[PDB]
Formats: sequence, structure tokens, C-alpha cells
Amino acid sequence: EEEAVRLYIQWLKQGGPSSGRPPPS
Repeated sequence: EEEAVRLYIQWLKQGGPSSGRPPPS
């Protein structure tokens, strides 16, 4: 369900969008 996105929520939590960082690297 949340998988394949859950990893990427970690990206959201690390300030991805805000910094311009690539999704789960």
C-alpha cells in the first residue's frame, strides 16, 4: 500500500522538494 512510496516519504522528511533533492537515491 504505502510501499514504493514509503521510502520516498523519507525523502520528503529529509526536505527533498525544499532542497531540490532527487527522490530516494
